[PDB]
Amino acid sequence: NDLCFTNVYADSFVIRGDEVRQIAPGQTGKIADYNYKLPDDFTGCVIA
Amino acid sequence: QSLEESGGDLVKPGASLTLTCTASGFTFSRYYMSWVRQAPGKGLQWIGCIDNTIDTTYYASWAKGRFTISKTSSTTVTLQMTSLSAADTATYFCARGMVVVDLWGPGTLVTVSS
Amino acid sequence: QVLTQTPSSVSAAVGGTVTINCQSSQSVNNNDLAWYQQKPGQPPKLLIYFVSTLPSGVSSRFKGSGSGTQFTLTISGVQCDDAATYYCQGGFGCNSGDCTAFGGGTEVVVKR
Amino acid sequence: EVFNATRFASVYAWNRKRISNCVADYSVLYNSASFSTFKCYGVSPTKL
Amino acid sequence: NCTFEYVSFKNLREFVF
Amino acid sequence: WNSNNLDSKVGGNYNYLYRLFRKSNLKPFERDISTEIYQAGSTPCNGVE
Repeated sequence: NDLCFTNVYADSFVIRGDEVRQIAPGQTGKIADYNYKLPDDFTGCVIA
Repeated sequence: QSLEESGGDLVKPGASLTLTCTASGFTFSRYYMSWVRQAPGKGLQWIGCIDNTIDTTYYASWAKGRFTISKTSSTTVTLQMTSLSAADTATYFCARGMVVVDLWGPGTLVTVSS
Repeated sequence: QVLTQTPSSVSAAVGGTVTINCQSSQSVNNNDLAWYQQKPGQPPKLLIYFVSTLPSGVSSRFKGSGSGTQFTLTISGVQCDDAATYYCQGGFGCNSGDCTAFGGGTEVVVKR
Repeated sequence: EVFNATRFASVYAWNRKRISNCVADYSVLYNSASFSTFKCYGVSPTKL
Repeated sequence: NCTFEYVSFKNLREFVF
Repeated sequence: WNSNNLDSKVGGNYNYLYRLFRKSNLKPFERDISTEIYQAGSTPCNGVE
Protein backbone atom coordinates (compact mmCIF):
# COMPACT_ATOMS: atom_id res chain seq x y z
CA ASN A 1 0.00 0.00 0.00
CA ASP A 2 3.03 2.31 0.29
CA LEU A 3 4.49 1.83 -3.22
CA CYS A 4 3.92 3.56 -6.56
CA PHE A 5 4.28 1.89 -9.95
CA THR A 6 3.97 3.00 -13.56
CA ASN A 7 1.57 0.18 -14.46
CA VAL A 8 0.07 -3.07 -13.18
CA TYR A 9 -0.64 -6.16 -15.30
CA ALA A 10 -3.23 -8.75 -14.20
CA ASP A 11 -3.23 -12.21 -15.79
CA SER A 12 -6.10 -14.65 -15.20
CA PHE A 13 -6.22 -18.35 -16.06
CA VAL A 14 -7.40 -21.70 -14.70
CA ILE A 15 -5.12 -24.49 -13.46
CA ARG A 16 -5.65 -27.44 -11.15
CA GLY A 17 -4.58 -27.51 -7.52
CA ASP A 18 -1.09 -29.00 -7.73
CA GLU A 19 -0.03 -26.66 -10.57
CA VAL A 20 -0.26 -23.52 -8.40
CA ARG A 21 3.30 -24.16 -7.19
CA GLN A 22 4.50 -23.53 -10.76
CA ILE A 23 3.24 -19.92 -10.65
CA ALA A 24 6.07 -18.94 -8.32
CA PRO A 25 8.89 -17.13 -10.16
CA GLY A 26 11.59 -19.35 -11.60
CA GLN A 27 9.52 -22.52 -11.28
CA THR A 28 9.44 -25.32 -13.86
CA GLY A 29 6.95 -27.90 -15.08
CA LYS A 30 4.49 -28.47 -17.89
CA ILE A 31 2.53 -25.33 -16.98
CA ALA A 32 5.59 -23.17 -16.28
CA ASP A 33 7.51 -24.19 -19.42
CA TYR A 34 4.69 -24.48 -21.98
CA ASN A 35 1.73 -22.39 -20.74
CA TYR A 36 2.79 -19.47 -18.52
CA LYS A 37 6.36 -18.53 -17.61
CA LEU A 38 7.42 -15.84 -15.13
CA PRO A 39 10.76 -14.00 -14.91
CA ASP A 40 13.17 -14.82 -12.11
CA ASP A 41 13.04 -11.08 -11.32
CA PHE A 42 9.23 -11.08 -11.07
CA THR A 43 7.94 -8.24 -8.88
CA GLY A 44 4.38 -8.86 -7.76
CA CYS A 45 2.00 -11.17 -5.94
CA VAL A 46 0.49 -14.48 -7.05
CA ILE A 47 -3.13 -15.03 -5.98
CA ALA A 48 -5.17 -18.21 -6.37
CA GLN B 1 48.59 -29.56 -7.36
CA SER B 2 45.42 -31.66 -7.45
CA LEU B 3 41.63 -31.42 -7.33
CA GLU B 4 39.18 -34.07 -6.15
CA GLU B 5 35.40 -34.19 -6.49
CA SER B 6 32.82 -35.80 -4.22
CA GLY B 7 29.08 -36.28 -3.94
CA GLY B 8 28.19 -38.56 -6.86
CA ASP B 9 25.36 -40.97 -6.09
CA LEU B 10 22.07 -42.28 -7.43
CA VAL B 11 19.29 -39.77 -6.70
CA LYS B 12 15.66 -39.74 -7.81
CA PRO B 13 14.57 -37.02 -10.26
CA GLY B 14 13.35 -33.77 -8.76
CA ALA B 15 15.56 -34.02 -5.66
CA SER B 16 18.38 -31.67 -4.71
CA LEU B 17 21.99 -32.84 -4.67
CA THR B 18 25.24 -31.34 -3.38
CA LEU B 19 28.56 -31.70 -5.19
CA THR B 20 31.96 -30.51 -4.00
CA CYS B 21 35.47 -30.28 -5.43
CA THR B 22 38.35 -29.61 -3.04
CA ALA B 23 41.72 -28.05 -3.83
CA SER B 24 44.87 -29.69 -2.45
CA GLY B 25 48.06 -27.62 -2.27
CA PHE B 26 46.35 -24.34 -3.19
CA THR B 27 43.33 -22.24 -2.20
CA PHE B 28 40.35 -21.40 -4.43
CA SER B 29 41.05 -17.68 -4.14
CA ARG B 30 43.80 -17.14 -6.75
CA TYR B 31 43.22 -19.76 -9.48
CA TYR B 32 40.14 -19.53 -11.69
CA MET B 33 37.66 -22.41 -11.57
CA SER B 34 34.81 -23.73 -13.69
CA TRP B 35 32.10 -26.39 -13.45
CA VAL B 36 31.54 -28.69 -16.43
CA ARG B 37 29.52 -31.77 -17.39
CA GLN B 38 30.03 -34.49 -20.00
CA ALA B 39 27.24 -36.92 -20.82
CA PRO B 40 28.35 -40.49 -21.63
CA GLY B 41 27.25 -40.11 -25.26
CA LYS B 42 27.21 -36.34 -25.73
CA GLY B 43 29.65 -33.44 -25.90
CA LEU B 44 30.99 -31.33 -23.07
CA GLN B 45 29.17 -28.28 -21.70
CA TRP B 46 29.88 -25.78 -18.92
CA ILE B 47 27.47 -24.50 -16.27
CA GLY B 48 28.98 -22.21 -13.64
CA CYS B 49 32.16 -20.50 -12.48
CA ILE B 50 33.16 -18.19 -9.62
CA ASP B 51 36.48 -17.01 -8.19
CA ASN B 52 38.05 -13.92 -6.58
CA THR B 53 35.41 -11.15 -6.53
CA ILE B 54 31.79 -12.25 -6.80
CA ASP B 55 31.68 -13.98 -10.19
CA THR B 56 28.76 -16.40 -9.66
CA THR B 57 26.65 -14.40 -12.13
CA TYR B 58 28.16 -16.12 -15.19
CA TYR B 59 25.91 -19.14 -15.78
CA ALA B 60 24.93 -21.23 -18.78
CA SER B 61 21.82 -20.07 -20.61
CA TRP B 62 20.25 -23.54 -20.52
CA ALA B 63 21.16 -23.85 -16.84
CA LYS B 64 18.76 -21.03 -15.89
CA GLY B 65 17.87 -20.58 -12.23
CA ARG B 66 18.24 -24.18 -11.07
CA PHE B 67 22.06 -23.95 -11.15
CA THR B 68 24.10 -22.18 -8.47
CA ILE B 69 27.77 -22.24 -7.48
CA SER B 70 29.25 -21.12 -4.16
CA LYS B 71 32.51 -21.72 -2.30
CA THR B 72 31.75 -22.69 1.30
CA SER B 73 35.36 -22.10 2.38
CA SER B 74 38.72 -21.26 0.83
CA THR B 75 39.61 -24.74 -0.44
CA THR B 76 36.17 -26.30 -1.11
CA VAL B 77 33.53 -25.15 -3.60
CA THR B 78 30.05 -26.68 -3.47
CA LEU B 79 27.52 -27.11 -6.27
CA GLN B 80 23.77 -27.10 -5.63
CA MET B 81 21.31 -28.67 -8.05
CA THR B 82 17.52 -28.57 -8.31
CA SER B 83 14.90 -30.06 -10.64
CA LEU B 84 16.86 -33.16 -11.61
CA SER B 85 15.91 -34.86 -14.88
CA ALA B 86 17.02 -37.86 -16.91
CA ALA B 87 18.84 -35.49 -19.29
CA ASP B 88 21.06 -34.25 -16.44
CA THR B 89 23.08 -37.49 -16.26
CA ALA B 90 26.74 -36.69 -16.93
CA THR B 91 30.23 -36.73 -15.44
CA TYR B 92 31.12 -33.72 -13.28
CA PHE B 93 34.66 -32.34 -13.52
CA CYS B 94 35.95 -29.39 -11.50
CA ALA B 95 37.65 -27.27 -14.15
CA ARG B 96 40.38 -24.76 -13.29
CA GLY B 97 39.98 -21.64 -15.43
CA MET B 98 37.43 -19.78 -17.53
CA VAL B 99 38.90 -19.73 -21.04
CA VAL B 100 42.09 -21.71 -20.34
CA VAL B 101 42.33 -24.67 -17.96
CA ASP B 102 45.35 -26.55 -16.60
CA LEU B 103 44.14 -29.69 -14.81
CA TRP B 104 40.87 -31.06 -13.43
CA GLY B 105 39.88 -33.72 -10.95
CA PRO B 106 39.09 -37.31 -11.86
CA GLY B 107 35.38 -36.49 -12.13
CA THR B 108 32.38 -37.82 -10.20
CA LEU B 109 29.44 -39.08 -12.25
CA VAL B 110 25.93 -38.13 -11.10
CA THR B 111 23.31 -40.45 -12.59
CA VAL B 112 19.61 -39.69 -12.14
CA SER B 113 17.10 -42.55 -12.01
CA SER B 114 13.91 -43.54 -10.22
CA GLN C 1 27.03 -19.05 -29.42
CA VAL C 2 27.39 -22.70 -30.41
CA LEU C 3 30.70 -23.48 -32.12
CA THR C 4 30.63 -25.95 -35.01
CA GLN C 5 33.39 -28.56 -35.34
CA THR C 6 33.67 -29.17 -39.09
CA PRO C 7 34.33 -31.99 -39.82
CA SER C 8 32.94 -33.81 -36.76
CA SER C 9 35.18 -36.83 -37.44
CA VAL C 10 38.75 -36.66 -38.74
CA SER C 11 40.93 -39.58 -39.85
CA ALA C 12 44.69 -39.26 -40.28
CA ALA C 13 47.88 -41.32 -40.33
CA VAL C 14 50.88 -41.32 -38.01
CA GLY C 15 53.09 -39.38 -40.42
CA GLY C 16 50.14 -37.57 -41.97
CA THR C 17 49.47 -33.97 -41.03
CA VAL C 18 46.23 -33.24 -39.15
CA THR C 19 43.98 -30.23 -39.70
CA ILE C 20 40.64 -29.25 -38.17
CA ASN C 21 38.27 -26.28 -38.46
CA CYS C 22 36.31 -24.79 -35.56
CA GLN C 23 33.93 -22.00 -36.58
CA SER C 24 32.35 -19.58 -34.10
CA SER C 25 28.93 -18.04 -34.71
CA GLN C 26 30.11 -14.73 -33.22
CA SER C 27 33.51 -13.08 -32.90
CA VAL C 28 35.57 -14.28 -29.95
CA ASN C 29 36.75 -11.96 -27.17
CA ASN C 30 40.34 -10.81 -27.73
CA ASN C 31 41.61 -14.19 -28.99
CA ASP C 32 40.36 -16.38 -26.15
CA LEU C 33 40.04 -19.66 -28.06
CA ALA C 34 41.44 -22.76 -26.38
CA TRP C 35 41.81 -26.43 -27.30
CA TYR C 36 41.76 -29.53 -25.09
CA GLN C 37 42.29 -33.21 -25.92
CA GLN C 38 39.74 -35.41 -24.14
CA LYS C 39 40.96 -38.98 -23.78
CA PRO C 40 38.09 -41.38 -23.01
CA GLY C 41 37.10 -41.63 -19.36
CA GLN C 42 39.35 -38.76 -18.26
CA PRO C 43 38.96 -34.97 -18.32
CA PRO C 44 40.66 -33.25 -21.25
CA LYS C 45 44.26 -32.03 -21.16
CA LEU C 46 45.42 -28.69 -22.53
CA LEU C 47 47.21 -28.77 -25.88
CA ILE C 48 46.92 -25.23 -27.32
CA TYR C 49 45.51 -22.00 -25.91
CA PHE C 50 45.00 -18.50 -27.28
CA VAL C 51 44.86 -20.09 -30.78
CA SER C 52 48.61 -20.62 -31.18
CA THR C 53 50.50 -20.14 -27.89
CA LEU C 54 51.94 -23.44 -26.69
CA PRO C 55 51.56 -24.37 -23.01
CA SER C 56 54.61 -25.41 -21.05
CA GLY C 57 55.31 -29.13 -21.03
CA VAL C 58 53.58 -30.19 -24.26
CA SER C 59 54.99 -31.60 -27.48
CA SER C 60 56.10 -29.23 -30.24
CA ARG C 61 53.62 -30.45 -32.85
CA PHE C 62 50.47 -28.31 -32.41
CA LYS C 63 50.23 -24.97 -34.24
CA GLY C 64 47.13 -22.80 -34.50
CA SER C 65 45.97 -20.30 -37.12
CA GLY C 66 43.04 -17.97 -37.71
CA SER C 67 41.40 -15.18 -35.73
CA GLY C 68 38.05 -13.49 -35.33
CA THR C 69 35.38 -15.87 -36.62
CA GLN C 70 37.43 -18.66 -38.24
CA PHE C 71 40.22 -20.63 -36.57
CA THR C 72 42.05 -23.87 -37.31
CA LEU C 73 44.42 -26.33 -35.66
CA THR C 74 47.31 -28.02 -37.46
CA ILE C 75 49.29 -30.95 -36.03
CA SER C 76 52.53 -32.01 -37.71
CA GLY C 77 52.30 -35.67 -36.67
CA VAL C 78 50.72 -38.26 -34.40
CA GLN C 79 52.53 -40.75 -32.15
CA CYS C 80 49.34 -42.90 -31.95
CA ASP C 81 48.66 -41.49 -28.45
CA ASP C 82 46.68 -38.40 -29.55
CA ALA C 83 43.47 -40.34 -30.27
CA ALA C 84 41.15 -38.00 -28.39
CA THR C 85 38.27 -35.62 -29.03
CA TYR C 86 39.28 -31.97 -29.39
CA TYR C 87 37.08 -29.21 -27.97
CA CYS C 88 37.62 -25.63 -29.11
CA GLN C 89 36.85 -23.59 -26.00
CA GLY C 90 35.42 -20.33 -27.27
CA GLY C 91 35.70 -17.38 -24.94
CA PHE C 92 33.18 -14.67 -25.75
CA GLY C 93 32.59 -11.07 -24.86
CA CYS C 94 30.54 -12.25 -21.96
CA ASN C 95 26.80 -11.51 -21.50
CA SER C 96 26.54 -11.87 -25.31
CA GLY C 97 25.95 -15.34 -26.71
CA ASP C 98 26.15 -16.81 -23.20
CA CYS C 99 29.42 -16.14 -21.36
CA THR C 100 31.53 -18.92 -22.95
CA ALA C 101 30.83 -22.07 -24.93
CA PHE C 102 32.15 -25.52 -25.81
CA GLY C 103 31.93 -27.07 -29.27
CA GLY C 104 31.40 -30.61 -30.46
CA GLY C 105 33.89 -33.44 -30.30
CA THR C 106 36.52 -34.16 -32.95
CA GLU C 107 38.35 -37.44 -32.36
CA VAL C 108 41.24 -38.57 -34.56
CA VAL C 109 41.68 -42.22 -35.55
CA VAL C 110 44.91 -43.72 -36.89
CA LYS C 111 44.74 -46.55 -39.42
CA ARG C 112 47.34 -49.28 -38.91
CA GLU D 1 56.92 -17.01 30.81
CA VAL D 2 55.23 -19.20 28.19
CA PHE D 3 58.54 -19.89 26.42
CA ASN D 4 60.19 -20.68 29.77
CA ALA D 5 57.71 -23.48 30.53
CA THR D 6 59.54 -26.62 31.65
CA ARG D 7 56.94 -28.91 30.06
CA PHE D 8 54.88 -28.30 26.93
CA ALA D 9 51.56 -29.95 26.16
CA SER D 10 50.88 -32.29 23.25
CA VAL D 11 49.71 -30.94 19.91
CA TYR D 12 46.26 -32.55 20.19
CA ALA D 13 45.90 -31.23 23.76
CA TRP D 14 47.39 -27.87 22.81
CA ASN D 15 47.60 -25.35 25.64
CA ARG D 16 46.29 -21.79 25.34
CA LYS D 17 46.96 -18.77 27.55
CA ARG D 18 45.21 -15.42 27.17
CA ILE D 19 47.48 -12.37 27.38
CA SER D 20 46.23 -8.83 27.99
CA ASN D 21 46.91 -5.60 29.89
CA CYS D 22 50.64 -5.81 29.21
CA VAL D 23 53.29 -4.19 27.03
CA ALA D 24 54.71 -6.65 24.49
CA ASP D 25 58.19 -6.37 22.96
CA TYR D 26 58.43 -8.57 19.86
CA SER D 27 61.58 -7.21 18.18
CA VAL D 28 63.83 -8.89 20.76
CA LEU D 29 62.13 -12.25 20.24
CA TYR D 30 62.08 -11.93 16.45
CA ASN D 31 65.81 -11.11 16.24
CA SER D 32 66.91 -14.28 18.02
CA ALA D 33 68.85 -17.14 16.46
CA SER D 34 67.49 -19.58 19.07
CA PHE D 35 64.18 -19.66 17.17
CA SER D 36 64.37 -21.94 14.13
CA THR D 37 61.00 -20.76 12.76
CA PHE D 38 59.55 -17.25 13.08
CA LYS D 39 56.96 -16.40 10.42
CA CYS D 40 54.44 -13.57 10.75
CA TYR D 41 51.24 -13.43 8.68
CA GLY D 42 49.11 -10.31 8.33
CA VAL D 43 51.61 -8.18 10.26
CA SER D 44 55.13 -6.86 9.67
CA PRO D 45 57.95 -7.74 12.10
CA THR D 46 59.06 -4.10 12.19
CA LYS D 47 55.49 -2.93 12.85
CA LEU D 48 54.89 -5.46 15.64
CA ASN E 1 36.52 -18.64 32.93
CA CYS E 2 38.24 -15.34 33.77
CA THR E 3 39.42 -12.93 31.08
CA PHE E 4 40.48 -9.94 33.19
CA GLU E 5 41.97 -9.52 36.66
CA TYR E 6 43.10 -6.77 39.03
CA VAL E 7 44.62 -6.81 42.53
CA SER E 8 44.95 -3.52 44.41
CA PHE E 9 28.95 6.71 60.36
CA LYS E 10 32.15 8.75 60.43
CA ASN E 11 33.19 7.44 57.00
CA LEU E 12 31.18 7.98 53.81
CA ARG E 13 32.45 6.25 50.67
CA GLU E 14 31.10 7.92 47.53
CA PHE E 15 31.55 6.10 44.23
CA VAL E 16 30.83 6.53 40.52
CA PHE E 17 30.55 3.68 38.03
CA TRP F 1 43.14 -3.64 -20.80
CA ASN F 2 43.30 -7.40 -20.41
CA SER F 3 46.50 -8.82 -21.92
CA ASN F 4 46.09 -12.53 -21.17
CA ASN F 5 46.72 -13.64 -24.76
CA LEU F 6 50.42 -12.69 -24.74
CA ASP F 7 51.83 -11.93 -21.28
CA SER F 8 50.42 -14.88 -19.35
CA LYS F 9 51.83 -18.36 -19.88
CA VAL F 10 51.28 -21.74 -18.27
CA GLY F 11 53.67 -22.84 -15.54
CA GLY F 12 54.47 -19.32 -14.36
CA ASN F 13 55.21 -16.09 -16.24
CA TYR F 14 58.16 -14.76 -14.25
CA ASN F 15 59.38 -12.12 -16.72
CA TYR F 16 57.94 -9.12 -14.88
CA LEU F 17 58.77 -8.51 -11.24
CA TYR F 18 58.02 -6.12 -8.39
CA ARG F 19 59.57 -4.85 -5.17
CA LEU F 20 57.92 -6.59 -2.23
CA PHE F 21 60.11 -4.84 0.35
CA ARG F 22 61.54 -1.33 0.21
CA LYS F 23 63.25 0.68 2.93
CA SER F 24 61.11 3.77 2.25
CA ASN F 25 58.23 5.04 0.15
CA LEU F 26 58.38 6.18 -3.48
CA LYS F 27 58.59 9.67 -4.90
CA PRO F 28 56.25 10.09 -7.88
CA PHE F 29 57.59 9.15 -11.32
CA GLU F 30 60.82 7.77 -9.81
CA ARG F 31 62.30 4.58 -11.28
CA ASP F 32 64.35 2.32 -9.00
CA ILE F 33 66.43 -0.45 -10.58
CA SER F 34 68.88 -1.02 -7.73
CA THR F 35 67.49 -4.52 -6.99
CA GLU F 36 69.77 -4.71 -3.95
CA ILE F 37 69.14 -7.19 -1.14
CA TYR F 38 67.14 -5.68 1.72
CA GLN F 39 67.42 -6.54 5.41
CA ALA F 40 64.69 -6.20 8.04
CA GLY F 41 64.53 -6.24 11.82
CA SER F 42 68.09 -6.27 13.16
CA THR F 43 69.48 -5.91 9.56
CA PRO F 44 72.45 -8.28 10.09
CA CYS F 45 72.64 -9.67 6.54
CA ASN F 46 75.67 -7.89 5.13
CA GLY F 47 76.16 -10.80 2.72
CA VAL F 48 73.83 -12.47 0.23
CA GLU F 49 71.46 -14.68 2.22
